[PDB]
Amino acid sequence: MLMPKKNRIAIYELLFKEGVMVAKKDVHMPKHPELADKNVPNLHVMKAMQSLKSRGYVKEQFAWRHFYWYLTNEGIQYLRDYLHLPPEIVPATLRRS
Amino acid sequence: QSVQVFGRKKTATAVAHCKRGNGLIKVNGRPLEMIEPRTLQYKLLEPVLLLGKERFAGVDIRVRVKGGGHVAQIYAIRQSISKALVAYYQKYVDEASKKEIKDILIQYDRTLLVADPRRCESKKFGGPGARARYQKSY
Amino acid sequence: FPYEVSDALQDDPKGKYSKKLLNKLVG
Amino acid sequence: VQISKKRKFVADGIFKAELNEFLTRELAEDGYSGVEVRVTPTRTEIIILATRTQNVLGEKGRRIRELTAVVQKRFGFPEGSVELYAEKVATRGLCAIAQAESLRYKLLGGLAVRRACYGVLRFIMESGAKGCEVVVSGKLRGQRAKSMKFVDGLMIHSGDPVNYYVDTAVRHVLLRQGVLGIKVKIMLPWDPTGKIGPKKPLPDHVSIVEPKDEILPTTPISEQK
RNA sequence: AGGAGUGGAGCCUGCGGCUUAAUUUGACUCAACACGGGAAACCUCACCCGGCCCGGACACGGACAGGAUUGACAGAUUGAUAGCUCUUUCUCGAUUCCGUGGGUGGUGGUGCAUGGCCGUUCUUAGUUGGUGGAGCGAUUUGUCUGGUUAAUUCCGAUAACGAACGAGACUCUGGCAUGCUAACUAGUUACGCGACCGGUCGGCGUAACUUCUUAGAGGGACAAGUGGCGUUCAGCCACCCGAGAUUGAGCAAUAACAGGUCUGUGAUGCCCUUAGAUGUCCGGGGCUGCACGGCGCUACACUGACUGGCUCAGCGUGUGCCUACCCUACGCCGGCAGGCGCGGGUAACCCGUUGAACCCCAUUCGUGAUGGGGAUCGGGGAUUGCAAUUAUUCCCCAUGAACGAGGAAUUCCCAGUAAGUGCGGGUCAUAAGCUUGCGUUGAUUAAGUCCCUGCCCUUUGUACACACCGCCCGU
Repeated sequence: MLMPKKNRIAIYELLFKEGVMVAKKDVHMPKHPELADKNVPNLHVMKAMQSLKSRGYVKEQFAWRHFYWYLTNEGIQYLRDYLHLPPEIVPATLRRS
Repeated sequence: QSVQVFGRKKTATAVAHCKRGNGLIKVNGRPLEMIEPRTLQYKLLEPVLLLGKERFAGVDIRVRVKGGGHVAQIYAIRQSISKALVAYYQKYVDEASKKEIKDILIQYDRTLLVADPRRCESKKFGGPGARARYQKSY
Repeated sequence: FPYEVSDALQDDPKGKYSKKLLNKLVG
Repeated sequence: VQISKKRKFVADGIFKAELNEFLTRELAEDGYSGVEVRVTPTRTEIIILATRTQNVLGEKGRRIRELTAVVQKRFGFPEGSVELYAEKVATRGLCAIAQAESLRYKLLGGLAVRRACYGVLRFIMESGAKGCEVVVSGKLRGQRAKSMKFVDGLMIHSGDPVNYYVDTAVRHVLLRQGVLGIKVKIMLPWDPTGKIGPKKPLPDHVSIVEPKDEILPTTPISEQK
């Protein structure tokens, strides 16, 4: 199956600008209406997330067939300093007060 | 004219609409004399006509009991006859006539007017019916 | 009163460790 | 588009089940007791009932805000159409879920089973309940599993007045040996919100309310003003 | 005591027999077996088989810059969209076989490591402290002689007194209401319709309605009762101002099982390592290699017939938020499966007054092989779904294997029950002879018993305590 890099870069950017991704993804079908425009197979995202957990930077919760992630300062800093995406983009996990 | 006595046997849907005239009961378009079952006729016609034919000319009653089943509208028609007569003679004649007509309608029927709450009973799991199970243990 | 040995004994009053638990409970 | 009435009732039930399970899994470290939900036109308000408020709101109201997101992004509400607040339940020992969570937490900290159970039973007795029984089932000592329970006070096991007079909670605690199950059952007093006192008549159980008897004056002559 | 029943005179699956597996993964029964809601043509526990796969896309032993990742395809590429015979071979394409932690898919174990949830002992009425009494003690009393209740239910007796759980009370449910200052779905006091001996004002809409319907919301009435039996108590058996005089279910205790489930689980202890990995591809196919002594079926007959009879007695589903896949009225193709078309329905509003029996029963019963099969394959023409080969195909057609309820032996049954019939719901792209609910149905009952099979209490015996499937003796 296809292994790109810029699709994952876009997924990382949307994760940083949101905190959680909102796109139902099915391994069996290449495209789902929510999956579309972010065409990376579910398997890619959850395998990368399992590798991330084996490394460890982000927080998570699970409920009724659904993930609920939480991006803290560690994940913000890591996505900031690895992909050399400058801090001109402000995270969406600290909005308001 | 309001008497508020009705006639209701089992679950049949009935109407007792009262306004002066002859006492007639319409069943599937068949009046009281010529009845739908065509086999329980005497048991319903005996009490009224042997005493008088103008006896029902007091207050006409629309009795249109859409009853299905012969035990349903049969004896419901006589329930309606007795109840309408007793209520009319109760509210609109006097107390002594009330007493005597109630006596004759009670020697007509001692105590069987109103029943207990019961019908066909529910089914339980583990068997084909209400009180029955699967293969036997002798 | 120590409760750990009491629970260990109450789980099995005649087990492999019954004698030691009962002895520890005595004193 | 719009759906049928029975389907809307089933859907709100499944949403409530989703929410309760989610907030039990997520808010398992604060001490989770329950939830209330209220509805007004396009405004749905959810309240998480827990024993610790200063701990559940979080720093600068972070978690309480964050929860909104994980509701909004999941339940499919329109943007900014979900509000949620936080108040503290008046009592703690009368909620079976709360005491089950407390026992689970105590067994999570390594505190021994019997002393933890004794503590929770004593709390419930001091809480005002006229009966509690807790059961810890599974492996406590050894390879085989023991079901160990303590009961004190009163506890009805049958009839209808076990839904509105007994609170029951079942929870699981993991261990290097396995899983321990905690069942907490609590009796409730007669009048609502933990026996405040007699109010407008809503009788639910047998009681003999004996008032003070009339007293006559001893002096032969009556009162003079 | 009977009725209906049964590997016998059809239909659906669970053993009587097994090695191209063909079926039994839970059984010491009645607590395995139409059960895993398990009807597998979806990829079913794959099952058996010429099955293109990688489902290593966890960061660190070799790691190229092509792990090698299609084919409707002319006997040489010998299956309907598997280049799995032959250095042929390609319009996204750089994408690795692994040492610190249940990882490839987490349906694979251990349910004797467990939780939870069930089943069973438990359909029976049993269970337990505190203080006090007895005993050296295990233990006992309370928890009982008796009367006697469905009941450790209650009278009572009383070295016990007070209590606790269970039982009952409680909840839902059933041929009961002349108030709902109540309703366009249901008729209707005085309007405006109206032949006819106060009506189509339910065809604007009676602001009083209400009687059925809403069993939809507020109620009472087994003792202001009688007779008899009983210690005149607890109670029981029949009835003289009189709707109501054991509806059926739910919940269901202490202590237990090596009962079932790790193949429901983001509920979890203890694990595996290396090629068509249990996950994609399997045209064909898994119990179907099967003879009514495991559910649901035949009355040798006026109690039974095809509408001259129905103003009917009557559970509960139904469409697009992920997601196309719902219920269907009405016309045409039509004298019909099936197809087309506009239409209604988020539902007392449409299917619908749901086609839940035809009671006189307008083809119409004398010694009843022959209306109680027609021991079923030919025919207008045969499916919204790849696969219908033992299976959703579909509207229906002369006596012919049974003959009067067909016994070795059996996880049935007492007031609208048994037993006919059918209609729904779960399963459901297709589908129910499965299961779970719903309809027209009774009593003069048997108002019984402990002889079977079991259970409970008391006394008693025991050499039993792994508890009679025990212990044990001798050749």
